Amino acid sequence: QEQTYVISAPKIFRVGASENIVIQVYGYTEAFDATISIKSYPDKKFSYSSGHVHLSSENKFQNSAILTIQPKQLPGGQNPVSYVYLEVVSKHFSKSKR
Amino acid sequence: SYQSINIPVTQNMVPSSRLLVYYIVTGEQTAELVSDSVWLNIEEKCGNQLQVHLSPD
Amino acid sequence: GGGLNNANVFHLAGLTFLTNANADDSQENDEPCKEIL
Amino acid sequence: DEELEHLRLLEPHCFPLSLVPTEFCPSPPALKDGFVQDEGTMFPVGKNVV
Amino acid sequence: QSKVRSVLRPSQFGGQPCTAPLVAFQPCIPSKLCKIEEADCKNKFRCDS
Amino acid sequence: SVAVYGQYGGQPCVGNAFETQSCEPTRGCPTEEGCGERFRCFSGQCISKS
Repeated sequence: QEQTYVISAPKIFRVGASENIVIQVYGYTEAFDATISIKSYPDKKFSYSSGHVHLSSENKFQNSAILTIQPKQLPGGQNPVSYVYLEVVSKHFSKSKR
Repeated sequence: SYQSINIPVTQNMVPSSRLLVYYIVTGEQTAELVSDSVWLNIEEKCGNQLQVHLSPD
Repeated sequence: GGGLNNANVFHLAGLTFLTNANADDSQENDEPCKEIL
Repeated sequence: DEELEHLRLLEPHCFPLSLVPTEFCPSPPALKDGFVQDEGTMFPVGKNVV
Repeated sequence: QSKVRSVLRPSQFGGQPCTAPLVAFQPCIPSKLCKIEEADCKNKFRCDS
Repeated sequence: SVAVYGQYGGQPCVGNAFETQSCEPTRGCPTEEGCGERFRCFSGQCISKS
């Protein structure tokens, strides 16, 4: 279980906030890149934001993506969106959290 | 011995702020996330610090 | 600060995290914490 | 073919990942009395600019 | 999501079996949310099962 | 592959049916998702903490 990661984020995304999301990976050596993205829930159909982050020994394999939920791109209407998918994708893993 | 957190308390911290530290250690074969956090009061100094005074005191 | 666990440390710090390192936040409720500072 | 399409969609890390974008917009048009805050060298598809 | 087909005739008397799955499954990304929630009983002891 | 199977005691094929080359991969090795809320067995299997 050498190859591991943490993505850490605010407990709640504020609508329209600029949120800074930071990733650390451990036990990699080859410089590789990931994308961190915010996607509609549950369908994951609409990306509210995405950030390419390069991770390297040069960065000590750490970076942050700055991501914002622009208020107009939420569907709004009668039901506010309550939940959203934070996603990470890399050559080595993908996970998403509500 | 590990580098201390030598940092300026930047002006965006002036409302009482918070710090969290962590590492992952891979163990023998099993990883564990280890972390700790602390509260940091930053003394409420404004950014503008607008000073207004009656000159004919 | 502090917590019963890494997960609890993150929750009480007002963070959450994605990891494969054998921890998750989900156990802990979004309770209205009210400690006095 | 369903293997390629559905599983590469669902589990992208499981396949050879062309992660760097292949296509971009031109730079955003300037406004009357206004500009873009996140000016940059490339503008991937679906990117927002403010 | 489930994909399913039908036996046009069974095998019998030692003919070749159908030899293939009658139903396949594919992982989706769902469109709706789960409306199922725990209907925790009023008074009976809830076993951990 | 075996072109012609050895038959009626004809000599079996001799040597390995495989050979291996080093490379540079285009694809990355997928990592374990750990047990999260579940108990982790030392092997890496996960079970209910109950």
